[PDB]
Amino acid sequence: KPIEIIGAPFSKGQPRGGVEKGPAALRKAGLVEKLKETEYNVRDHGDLAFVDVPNDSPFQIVKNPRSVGKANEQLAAVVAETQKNGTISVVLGGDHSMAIGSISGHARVHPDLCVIWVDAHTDINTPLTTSSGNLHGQPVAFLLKELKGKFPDVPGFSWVTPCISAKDIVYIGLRDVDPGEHYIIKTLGIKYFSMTEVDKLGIGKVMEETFSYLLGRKKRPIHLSFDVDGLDPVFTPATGTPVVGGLSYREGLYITEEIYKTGLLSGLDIMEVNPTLGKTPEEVTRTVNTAVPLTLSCFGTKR
Amino acid sequence: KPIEIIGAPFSKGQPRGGVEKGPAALRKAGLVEKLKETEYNVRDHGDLAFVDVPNDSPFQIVKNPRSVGKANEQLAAVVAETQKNGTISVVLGGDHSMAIGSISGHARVHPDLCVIWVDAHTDINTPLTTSSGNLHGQPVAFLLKELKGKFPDVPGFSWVTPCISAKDIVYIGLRDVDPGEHYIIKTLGIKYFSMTEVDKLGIGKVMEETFSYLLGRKKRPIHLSFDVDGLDPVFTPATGTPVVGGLSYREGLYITEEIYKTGLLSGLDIMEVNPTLGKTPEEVTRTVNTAVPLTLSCFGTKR
Amino acid sequence: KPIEIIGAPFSKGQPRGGVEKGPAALRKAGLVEKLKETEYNVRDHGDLAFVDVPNDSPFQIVKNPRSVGKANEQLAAVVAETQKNGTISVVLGGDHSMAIGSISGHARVHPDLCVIWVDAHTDINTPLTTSSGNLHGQPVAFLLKELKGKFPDVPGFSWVTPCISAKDIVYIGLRDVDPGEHYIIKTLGIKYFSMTEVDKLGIGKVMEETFSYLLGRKKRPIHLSFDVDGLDPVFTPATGTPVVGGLSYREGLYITEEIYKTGLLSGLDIMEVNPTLGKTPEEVTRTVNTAVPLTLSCFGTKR
Ligand SMILES: [Mn+2]
Ligand SMILES: [Mn+2]
Ligand SMILES: [Mn+2]
Repeated sequence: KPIEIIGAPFSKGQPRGGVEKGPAALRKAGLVEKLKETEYNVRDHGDLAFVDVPNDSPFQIVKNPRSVGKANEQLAAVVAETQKNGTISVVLGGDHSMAIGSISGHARVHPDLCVIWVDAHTDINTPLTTSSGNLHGQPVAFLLKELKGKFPDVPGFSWVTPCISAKDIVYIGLRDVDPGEHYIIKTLGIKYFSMTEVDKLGIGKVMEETFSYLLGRKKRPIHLSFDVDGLDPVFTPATGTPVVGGLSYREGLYITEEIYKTGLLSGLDIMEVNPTLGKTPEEVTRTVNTAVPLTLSCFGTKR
Repeated sequence: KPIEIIGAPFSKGQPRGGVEKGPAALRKAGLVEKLKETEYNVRDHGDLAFVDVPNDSPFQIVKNPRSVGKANEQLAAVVAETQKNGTISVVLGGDHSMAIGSISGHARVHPDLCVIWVDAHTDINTPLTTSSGNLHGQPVAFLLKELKGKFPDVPGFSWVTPCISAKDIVYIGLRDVDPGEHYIIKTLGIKYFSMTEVDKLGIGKVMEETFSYLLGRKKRPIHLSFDVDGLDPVFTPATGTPVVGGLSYREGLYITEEIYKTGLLSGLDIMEVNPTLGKTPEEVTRTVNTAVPLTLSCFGTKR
Repeated sequence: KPIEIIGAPFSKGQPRGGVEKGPAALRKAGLVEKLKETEYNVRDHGDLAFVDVPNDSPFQIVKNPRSVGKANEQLAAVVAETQKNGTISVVLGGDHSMAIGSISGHARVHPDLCVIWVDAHTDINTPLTTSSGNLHGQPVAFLLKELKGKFPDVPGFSWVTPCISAKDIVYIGLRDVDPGEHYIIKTLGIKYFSMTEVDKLGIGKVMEETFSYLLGRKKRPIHLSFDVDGLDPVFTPATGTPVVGGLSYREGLYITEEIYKTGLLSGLDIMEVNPTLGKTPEEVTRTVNTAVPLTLSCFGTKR
């Protein structure tokens, strides 16, 4: 019933900067201030202070493992708290590597949850199949019981227990998948609706279906990791990796009002806002601005 | 069968200027000239000359009541004429306050009409619940039998007879509603399709449904008040109050070709074009240009 | 199974320049290079060298007949070859006048094909009803058994045998049709889905239906002439004739992945890219870039 707002600023998951400024960007935008005005009660944990291991030299083809891993663990036990104390966590990131912390954190208390992952990418590459060492595209890989020990144990991710299986995760908005990831998602059986599916049925059904899949068997807590990169860049241009032809501002909101409407959202992530990849303020004012109504939409705001 | 084109230039409904230049903007664009070339016969009444009461000091929390009211009455009896003489009125406004004149005018002759209101706002705030004194957001409030004497009689709106009930009005494109208005529309039972509905079913059904609602019982004259502000600002940026994520240029047209296709459009309003709120000509050339094909689309132009 | 890539650079079909640079634009973009990486085998015929007849003085109201006609014939017998040798032709144009060559060429070998024409225009004006002499808008007129000798024989188009009837052609994305063309398409019975149809049912059904029309009776080779002008100009702005409110980048792709998916695409045209009508590189980088994924989408690339 009450929202705790965590700030998990972090760039280490990928090679560009400013991503750790994403949380301050949205707070300056008046997020918490505009959140207070819902039927919900808002507490503000502030931004975590990430422990940076000196020379945590890249492991195999994966950069910054010890700095990211330590960095998630802190997040994990901060989220497992808020949850325990009966509140809904909202993590303002940060790379999408923060999902490993956010979900392990959410899953310790609520271990029956499902994860509806609105991103343009699967973000599911094992430290093996990774092309770009960047862990920010391996989150799901790390949190899937079905892929355990399918990529040599990354150093500092040992605290990590394979949270979730392929049957409790759905992807919406996919349009830029790496072969290997397709090999995984397709061969692992992971349900999903990429841009084409959305095109053939429109979010109306897309949503009607992710629910008849996930909440079908039983109603359970919902964890939603919104990667701001899966909206169309015309909307959220200030991201690190923008692919064209995504969801629209109208579509993003329709996702949030529906998940809101179920009454089971116990966890949300507003990952990827990079206030320094936006040529011009307007572009930035546009990303931040649309990032925020998705948050608010998940908490009551209708049209 | 013949269209009379009235010009009802007016800003008094809201606090910004240039709105009264909207009609000249569309005529300069070649509206009447491009209208002549349809199967229809075009007469051009020219622009009305609005009587401005000296010091019609704001009534309670509502500015310019005596100047707006007088200003509508003239419109009313001009529209009730054209109608009487068997023609279809097209009012180029002007604030959306001109709907009070336009409909009372249309409803005296055709009292069975329905009103399909394509706007981003309900524009239904009683002189009571109004935040912004601006009457341009109280039109519907004034023309609804179901709300009579639910807001103290505004001075100069006495000539106004509660034209229409909650059952003969539909809203399409809503996305920026004030609480009070929601209280009214939701508690009054007013059918409508806000952006989310459009998202869940797409204009195809939206339209299929407003017709199965309104023209269901009997076929009756249709009055359509298109508020240019309910298209997406990417299209009609030169407006006074633009909310994001509205209908699209394709959607606007689909509304007009369908209403056209029914063969019952006896009245239309192209309200809100403000040629001075458009940073740059292009923005203005864009609003005017898209305002005009909506007019033409309602009169025969297909694709 | 193998794709031959022909380059048919040509401007003569219309009065603007740079259109003949369209093929080099897409090759520079890495088309052939990005095509090699599909399950398909890519040969590269290079760009044809078009014979330019000295003073082939305009015939009646139609400019450049002898230069365009000669120019197609060469294309025709180049395409009828590739086909014969069991390969799929891809013509990088060039005006849309190159369809006359491309189809006569495709139809000599595969005479049972159908043509799904994704353009914003019908491009079906007889040398009679033509307003703009420009042949680039008369292609279909020339290749239709049902219109034979319905426009005096243009000089140099005698080699042309009325390939295809009104029952083996469908149009998708229409939104800018000339009266005469409407007279033809509507009176000839030519099936089609203009923007409104797409609006009422969405490409999902549009496609589901062109297939239940064309491939209904029997499965047959598919020739697809994608006119880059029928996407929305926000996407492919660098064209000669852009009308607003077309298909979207998501929609274009949905066409290509479906046609791909049938397994009968034996011929494709990526017509109209003009690298000199794009104010700014970005606009050009945008047209070329989206032109290319449509090509690739037709050859395996999914999302
Ligand atoms: Mn992503
Ligand atoms: Mn409005
Ligand atoms: Mn075209």
